[PDB]
Amino acid sequence: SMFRYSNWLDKLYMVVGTLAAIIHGAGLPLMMLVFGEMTDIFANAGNNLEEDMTRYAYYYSGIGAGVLVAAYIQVSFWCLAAGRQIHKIRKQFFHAIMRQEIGWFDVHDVGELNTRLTDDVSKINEGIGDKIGMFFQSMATFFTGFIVGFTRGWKLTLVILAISPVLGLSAAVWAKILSSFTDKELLAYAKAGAVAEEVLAAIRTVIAFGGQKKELERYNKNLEEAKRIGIKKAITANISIGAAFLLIYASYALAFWYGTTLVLSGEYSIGQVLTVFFSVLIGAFSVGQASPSIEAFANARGAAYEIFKIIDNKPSIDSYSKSGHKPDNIKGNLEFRNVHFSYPSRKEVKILKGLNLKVQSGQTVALVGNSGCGKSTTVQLMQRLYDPTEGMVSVDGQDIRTINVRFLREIIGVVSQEPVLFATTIAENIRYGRENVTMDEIEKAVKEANAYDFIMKLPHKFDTLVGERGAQLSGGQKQRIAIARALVRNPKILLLDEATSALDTESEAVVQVALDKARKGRTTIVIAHRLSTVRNADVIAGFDDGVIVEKGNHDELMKEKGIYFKLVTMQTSFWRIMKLNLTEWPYFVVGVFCAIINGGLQPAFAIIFSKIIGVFTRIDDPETKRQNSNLFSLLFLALGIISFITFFLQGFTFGKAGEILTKRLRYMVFRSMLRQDVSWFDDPKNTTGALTTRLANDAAQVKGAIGSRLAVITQNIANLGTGIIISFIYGWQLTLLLLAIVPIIAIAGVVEMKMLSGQALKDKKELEGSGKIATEAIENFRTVVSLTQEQKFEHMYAQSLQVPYRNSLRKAHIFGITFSFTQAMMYFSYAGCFRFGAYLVAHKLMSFEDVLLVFSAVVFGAMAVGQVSSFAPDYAKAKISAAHIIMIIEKTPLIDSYSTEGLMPNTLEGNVTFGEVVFNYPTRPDIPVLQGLSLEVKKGQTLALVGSSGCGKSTVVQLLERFYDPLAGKVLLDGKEIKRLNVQWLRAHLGIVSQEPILFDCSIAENIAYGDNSRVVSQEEIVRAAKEANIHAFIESLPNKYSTKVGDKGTQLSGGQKQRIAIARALVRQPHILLLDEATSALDTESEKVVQEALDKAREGRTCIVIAHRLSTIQNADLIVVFQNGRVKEHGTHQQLLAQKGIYFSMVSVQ
Ligand SMILES: COc1ccc(CCN(C)CCC[C@](C#N)(c2ccc(OC)c(OC)c2)C(C)C)cc1OC
Ligand SMILES: Nc1ncnc2c1ncn2[C@@H]1O[C@H](COP(=O)(O)OP(=O)(O)OP(=O)(O)O)[C@@H](O)[C@H]1O
Ligand SMILES: Nc1ncnc2c1ncn2[C@@H]1O[C@H](COP(=O)(O)OP(=O)(O)OP(=O)(O)O)[C@@H](O)[C@H]1O
Ligand SMILES: [Mg+2]
Ligand SMILES: [Mg+2]
Repeated sequence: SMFRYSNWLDKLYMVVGTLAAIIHGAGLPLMMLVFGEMTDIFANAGNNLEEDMTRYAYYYSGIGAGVLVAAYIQVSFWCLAAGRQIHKIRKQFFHAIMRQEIGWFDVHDVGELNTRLTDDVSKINEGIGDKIGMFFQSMATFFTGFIVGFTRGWKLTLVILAISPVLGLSAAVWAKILSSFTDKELLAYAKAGAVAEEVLAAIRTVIAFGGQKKELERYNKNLEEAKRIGIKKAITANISIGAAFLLIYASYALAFWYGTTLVLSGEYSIGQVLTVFFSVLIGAFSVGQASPSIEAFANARGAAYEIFKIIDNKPSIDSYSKSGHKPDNIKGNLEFRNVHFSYPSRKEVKILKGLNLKVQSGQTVALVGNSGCGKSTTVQLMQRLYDPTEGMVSVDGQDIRTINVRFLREIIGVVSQEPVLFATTIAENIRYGRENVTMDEIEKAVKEANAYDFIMKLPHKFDTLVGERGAQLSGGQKQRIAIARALVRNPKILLLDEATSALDTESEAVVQVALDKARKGRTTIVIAHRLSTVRNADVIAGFDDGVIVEKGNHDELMKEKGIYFKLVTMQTSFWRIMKLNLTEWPYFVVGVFCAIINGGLQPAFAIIFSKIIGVFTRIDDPETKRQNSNLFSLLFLALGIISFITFFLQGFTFGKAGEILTKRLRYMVFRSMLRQDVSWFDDPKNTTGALTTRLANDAAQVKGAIGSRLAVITQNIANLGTGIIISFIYGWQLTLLLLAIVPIIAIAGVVEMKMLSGQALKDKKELEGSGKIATEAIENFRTVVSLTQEQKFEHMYAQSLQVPYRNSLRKAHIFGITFSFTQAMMYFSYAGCFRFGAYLVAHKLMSFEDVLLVFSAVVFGAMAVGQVSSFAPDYAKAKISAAHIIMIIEKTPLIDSYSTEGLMPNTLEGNVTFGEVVFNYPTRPDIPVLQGLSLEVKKGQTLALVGSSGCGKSTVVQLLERFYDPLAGKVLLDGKEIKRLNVQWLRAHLGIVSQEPILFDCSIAENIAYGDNSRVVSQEEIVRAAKEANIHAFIESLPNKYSTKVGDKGTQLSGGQKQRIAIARALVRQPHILLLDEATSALDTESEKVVQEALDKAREGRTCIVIAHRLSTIQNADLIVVFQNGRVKEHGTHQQLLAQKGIYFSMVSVQ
């Protein structure tokens, strides 16, 4: 039940604030009783009073000042306590996440963890900021009203109490519905948001395969579900509002039943009865307004329990534990015996079944194994990402548990086969790798990393920008950057995986030699697949089924007739904003008629009540006037019923219009994004997170800017006009004070509601950066844990959140001050109006009834306008967001992907002709990669591409897929211009596989079927693809078969498995022309020959392009082309290339 246990001074401050709120709530019935007594005194006088009026005004002013001071103090204390608690909870959660083990992170989805940390924290802040204080004040006011009624009212008090519970329940329901709107909207739209985020994550592959139809259908279904949920919520809110409105009419009808009882009633005059009724109404309103705190108490308790459970997950392996010891004389020595471990996703499968391995300091040790032999698993185990199920792994003869992952990973840096990076500058990545580099270690790593051409020629050598996940950077460039970053860290246990054997082997000799420069000062384990690299390795160890079989020098392995020998032998405005008229044309007017009706509801009742007040005055008029009072009460009840009906109708119409507009806008935005140039997405402005936030936080802004804005404006204008007309007609002198106080009162009312939406929006805007940092740390938590950078990340997050904490505290203080000022202004205005009415009554300028009616009408109009403005959103920054949205819809891309204009060829001959083709990237158009190269390819021809890293082969392949356009030259397919052909049709027929393909985090079968878009992918196609790629056996070996779930970035499979899956999907796509980038890679080279050779069987009848460092794969190619700085030095048969002493000949000789 209790969740607060820190900052006992904070608890005392909260208690003081609650006491002040209760005092104000109790005083409110005191003000009601004072008003009733003043009314009774005026009625008695009408049947000297200046001194009494002045004394009452002074007492009211003092009471209002005290109430305002107490309310301000309570609000400020509650806001400060809520902010401090939120900050402390966020810090504790960050610390727990940093201390959280790798297993916990693997078990719980990182995206789900971030979503929880955001949503639960926001809900706790919303439900603990002002809800408790408001509930306490409402309860105190209700108790004071009940106490006052018990001693004053007798039968009237009993009737008021009996009628109270229905109105209290209605107000409670209305408050609960109004308070928790985000929980209903964002929760429903979370599915659509996640779908959009997933689509944006692999938009590149989606455009490559043209699978926009499925994404559009899913988005449409999610939008329809969200619209249905919103319509239901709006209907419920309208019903609650109608019930609340009818409650006032019912209460008025019940009160009017007195009649013959006269003002005397039991023992008091009409003033006492009116005061009792007002106190009962105030108590019922407070009870209704105290409900939301209790209603959200359950959600707050659930969020607090979840946060505590996450924080209270103290694991055995703690990064902040002081029980361990930090090793200093860490000599290079590793020993693993009977090492057995199983992944958590598939516990049944045991990749490692024990083995004996020993590595000495300053010794280059390489591991060679079959497909999925456990090389990546062994590297991960060495990095301490997981734990050993059985066996014993020690470093320097000491158990790993002695120094924990803390001292294990913090001293050894490793690079994965496909290292991840951040969309920032290269210098930023270097600094992230090591903060204390001082520009010396970075320079040394750059010199050793052999990365000069890319850094030098490209602009901003130390500030060169890289897209998401280093998309702009080349695969070889990315590998070189990762190697340099690892070297800069100055690690003692180097871990090399797929250094440069990705695209061309020519760079491999340049890279491996560099690795030989510094390979004796510390232990180094590398995963080599080339013959030269394997031979250069000091020691090579053979693994099979997770068991070490061979271990020794290259000569020993060759003479042992082991797996290495077999592998070697095998190798050999309104117009732009009011766009709802298409669907809202026959409904908006229906709402408008309601809005005007609402404008008439506020003043009309103000008059009717006034007509009652005068009827209740002058000794309740004569006996004949009783029928007039009854008629006035009946008219007021009818007007209230009509107003409730009109409000319900207007709310339903507004909700329907808003839902329709939001759905249409979302559909248009999705269509525009799908039919957009690929180059547009490759820019810092089109960030995945920023784009998702803009897309999600658009419906509410547009709705509030158009529909709610118009409704509020119309209602306020109508109310103000009606009030002014009534005051002028029935007011001569008192109208001046009402007009003077109108603007301040209206502003206070507009800023009189909860206004939590603005505070939440400001907090989200401030903490967007902190959330992005947290997401980056969680997604790449493995990299941070490897370098033991948890403390630095936590410090950075705290520093970034500190400013938002101060801004939120200042905003809360400002809001509390504004609320206190509004309350004090209302209290003083009441006394001023009473004094003005008394002064007017003293003279013959106007009667008491007219002045009272004018004052009541003015006050009611101002309060209604303020409440409508505060509750209903109005002009704000949302309009600006609309400018960012509409321009997106109206924007047209350079290439009309959606447009069907395109020549339809009779048949596909699989012929490509490029001549003098020159292309330049959009981000860096001053550094072109092509100088007018040419290439001819015929049907059923196998072409291989080689050359220096980043020579343009990948760029040429991308251009072939119509990803971009050439600055100059000519590109034709089967003697036909590519630009004059369908883009989607051409892409669907192109089997393009990138160096780092993206696999959706879903079932393997679903991912495979997604390759063949616009057609049904039966299980037979998947089986055939697996057989072609030899993946059926692997799928059967793994649990769930094709139903196995895929985690983030394919966490359930290795790089080789992902490459095989991508190849199988491309084959299933039935591509007339196929292209692969870094298809071979390490990927268990021995297994690759099994798959690659199979491709040769399927290569018949189609043109295939393969780029890889291995010479064996290129040998089978019909033609081989070498590109040097975008220029094809030579092209022809393998024998011709071998005869010529070119780049290819030199590479072959080196290998
Ligand atoms: C509708 O019938 C009426 C009932 C009471 C009163 C005035 C009674 N006086 C003691 C002043 C109290 C002001 C009052 C309270 N409590 C109040 C004012 C502003 C508020 O913030 C929006 C509020 O909410 C807590 C309550 C309510 C009557 C509106 C006027 C009325 O006519 C408008
Ligand atoms: N997190 C995981 N959950 C389940 N299975 C996994 C996970 N990581 C890897 N695997 C699978 O377990 C086996 C581990 O193979 P490992 O990656 O260690 O060897 P490898 O020869 O270096 O791999 P590759 O050439 O595919 O990169 C492979 O089948 C891999 O698909
Ligand atoms: N979107 C991009 N914006 C700017 N420069 C880019 C972009 N994509 C690639 N580059 C640059 O173009 C060159 C990439 O060359 P290319 O795409 O032809 O690859 P490659 O030589 O086949 O091999 P790899 O797979 O290693 O990139 C590198 O200079 C890279 O920095
Ligand atoms: Mg591997
Ligand atoms: Mg490439």
